Amino acid sequence: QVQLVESGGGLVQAGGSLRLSCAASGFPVYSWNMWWYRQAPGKEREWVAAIESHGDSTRYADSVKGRFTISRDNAKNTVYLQMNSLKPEDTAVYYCYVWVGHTYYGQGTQVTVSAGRAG
Amino acid sequence: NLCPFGEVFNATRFASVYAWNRKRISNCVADYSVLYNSASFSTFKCYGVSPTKLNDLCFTNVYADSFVIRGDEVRQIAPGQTGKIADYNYKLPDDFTGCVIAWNSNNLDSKVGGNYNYLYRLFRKSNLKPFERDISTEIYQAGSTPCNGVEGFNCYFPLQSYGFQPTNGVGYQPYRVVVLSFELLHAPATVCGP
Ligand SMILES: *[C@@H]1O[C@H](CO)[C@@H](O)[C@H](O)[C@H]1NC(C)=O
Repeated sequence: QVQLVESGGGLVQAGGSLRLSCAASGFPVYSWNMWWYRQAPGKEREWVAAIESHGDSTRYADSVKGRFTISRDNAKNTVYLQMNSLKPEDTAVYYCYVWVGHTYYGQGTQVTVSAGRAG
Repeated sequence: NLCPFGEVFNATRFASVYAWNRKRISNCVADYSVLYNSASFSTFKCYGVSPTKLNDLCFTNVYADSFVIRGDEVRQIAPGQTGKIADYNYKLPDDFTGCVIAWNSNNLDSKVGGNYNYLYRLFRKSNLKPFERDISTEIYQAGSTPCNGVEGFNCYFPLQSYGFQPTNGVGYQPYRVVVLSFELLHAPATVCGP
């Protein structure tokens, strides 16, 4: 019934941007708190951002404050994480979490940030 | 024959605020000054009674209500307050006689990836009366169309999860709260200070 399907990750150069997508099925995203987390290999899951149910109030970890923006597309039943000014240390798998009686988890989407010259 | 306040303050798990717990304290001796003077309590505010005189008083019953909210909501646990917590979860009367005690519990109640066990009620048809407790999970009718027990358009499950996570800013960290109320009845006063 309920599921969260992520997309929009991929490879991007330092200073660039990506828009992660968290598409829900089985409930309206506007009705529930949502959290974004990320995990880099060998590190613990790190909270990144959150948006409150039934409103637009958002909050962000200090590491991404000002660069990451949550927004909702209620017509698409989707929550986005816009990520600007990406740094190599933003590389990680990114997850969206929603509690609907119990917690549901997106499958994760890889973000890899590169720096240097290709030639 | 000491009052068992330890079971309240030192419980492993606290209740969700919408399902707040109450312990009845009776026929025992309590040292309120020991609690009031503990620096581990960052909130310790009494109403209609002086915290330093509590050891001088007897009461028929003492009630200890305990729950968890987030840091920015501790201010709602006071007479006269409004807001989601005061309106819909736990309500103190305008003429409250008792004390509100709170302390940051981030180290106990948050978890990596979130602790989703602590809930709050977001919607209710009306405000709670003082000390009323509502644990129902009926679908809330936000609009004109009745819900018939099913979530839908303007038809909301009434609770949300705090999802307490350890790197939250302090206003979004969990706080444990104990509300003491002092009741004097015609029946004899069995709860005294030392
Ligand atoms: C709770 O536990 C601490 C440490 O074990 C103890 O000092 C205290 O007296 C206990 N009771 C209360 C009411 O804090």
